[PDB]
Amino acid sequence: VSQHFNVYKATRPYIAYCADCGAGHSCHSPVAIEAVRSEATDGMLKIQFSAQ
Amino acid sequence: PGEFLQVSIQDTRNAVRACRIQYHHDPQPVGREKFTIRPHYGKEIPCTTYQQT
Amino acid sequence: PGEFLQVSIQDTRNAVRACRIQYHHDPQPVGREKFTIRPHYGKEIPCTTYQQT
Repeated sequence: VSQHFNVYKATRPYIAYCADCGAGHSCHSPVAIEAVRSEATDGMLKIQFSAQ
Repeated sequence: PGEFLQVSIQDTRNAVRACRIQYHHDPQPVGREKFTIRPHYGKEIPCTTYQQT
Repeated sequence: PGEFLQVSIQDTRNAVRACRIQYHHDPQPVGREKFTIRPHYGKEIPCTTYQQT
């Protein structure tokens, strides 16, 4: 609708430090992982990262 | 199951940008049996999930 | 870590040429802990590698 994504017009993706960028080396990543939540007893897990 | 987690995307130049972290992730189901895949004939037990709404 | 090793290429006819050998490869890192991914906070210990030069 109109204001359903009115929340995401005021926020931007950022760059944070990732200590292992796939090759064993650190970098400043646009997809840095912030937290993994595993509360669903189903077996499903929820990842929060830097991009949108 | 596995000892790490990784996410990755393609950038505009089409390179791969990834982040990798240490995460344990050994999940087991509900009930008194450690199955792997739902059968075609069984019982129902309450479980929780993350709804996609 | 795995019980074999395999390398392959793509020939002119677009076929796959692979060789597979038996190799053990159970590697562990330096120090007194068996970690999987390097941390953001840690300590620096000497280790050796193969330089690409």
